[PDB]
Amino acid sequence: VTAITKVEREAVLVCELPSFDVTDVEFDLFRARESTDKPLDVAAAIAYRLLLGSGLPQKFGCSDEVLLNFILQCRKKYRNVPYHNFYHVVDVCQTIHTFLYRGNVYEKLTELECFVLLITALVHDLDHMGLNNSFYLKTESPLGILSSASGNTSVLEVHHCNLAVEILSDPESDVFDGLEGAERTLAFRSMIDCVLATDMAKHGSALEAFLASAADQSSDEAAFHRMTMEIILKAGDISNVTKPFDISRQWAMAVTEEFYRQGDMEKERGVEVLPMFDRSKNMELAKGQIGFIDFVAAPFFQKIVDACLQGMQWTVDRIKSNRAQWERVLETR
Ligand SMILES: COc1ccc(C2=NN(C(C)C)C(=O)[C@@H]3CC=CC[C@H]23)cc1-c1ccc(C(=O)NCC(N)=O)cc1
Ligand SMILES: [Mg+2]
Ligand SMILES: [Zn+2]
Repeated sequence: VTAITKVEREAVLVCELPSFDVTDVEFDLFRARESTDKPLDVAAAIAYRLLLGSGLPQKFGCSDEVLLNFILQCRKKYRNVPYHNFYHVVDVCQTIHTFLYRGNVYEKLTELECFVLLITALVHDLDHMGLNNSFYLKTESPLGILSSASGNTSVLEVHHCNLAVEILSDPESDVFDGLEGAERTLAFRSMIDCVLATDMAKHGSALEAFLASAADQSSDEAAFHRMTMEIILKAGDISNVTKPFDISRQWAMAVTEEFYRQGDMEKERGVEVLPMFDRSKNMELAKGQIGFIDFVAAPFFQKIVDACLQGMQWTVDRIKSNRAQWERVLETR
């Protein structure tokens, strides 16, 4: 794990993001990427500013330099894939910032927890190859075999956690080095728990757990906190449909392409290709986005908002508005 150079730090620090408010729910990462010929540095700068602007690293003894090293170490481990790249995790970081601070979810968590969530966003898809857990298992790839053998089906999530722990073990990039005892432990545990909860195989049960805790005035507090963290990283991870329509559409395109490439590699390898992943089948984003909205994102956001996260109402409003817009694309086709 090579250390970060002063030269690499400078390339981030020079980016100024004129005309961008990284704290805004309408912030546009795609327009930020286009704004320079160095989209990676700009994305790094966005994460840096989000973290410093929270006031949180300072409070837990994370210097400016260690924070930036950490960001750049994370960045080196994302690949050039259409969706699960560095821009996605910067997007999730930014989105989480909005849920905490514009949606007032910060009130439900300690400052450490807020800090951990922003950091965890940047590690939560480390080294993704554009292939989902299912691909590794169906193809009996080495990682799939290892996951089956060890009893943990969350092939990618365990891999992400491993690389996170790797980055944090170097003090130069240990954003948690200012912590000790129970706090350091809670930081690592909560980071790891959150990443493991982003496996969509566990979606229904994570949601049901959170909701049951939020309705229970005698829920154990520590447990409620943990679940709140998990639900917020999950929320960022499926937040593409809570964004302004053109931003939501660009995300859907990126993910769709990545799914299609997975289906291409499955074909070639003679394994089962699901309809969603199959180029030869679809010809329509609209129906896909509406289906994802109806079956996954709208019930999720409505339920967490109603249970507990009142300040995030806008998410439910934008889903509804985006869905109506996709219905217009159908109605006029
Ligand atoms: C912006 O849209 C999405 C946003 C997120 C996802 C995800 N969906 N899933 C599903 C298994 C639930 C993942 O696990 C991904 C990894 C972890 C978190 C959520 C991600 C999928 C879509 C999505 C992709 C394709 C379709 C679809 O039906 N497209 C087919 C087509 N139109 O060609 C629908 C939703
Ligand atoms: Mg993931
Ligand atoms: Zn993700």
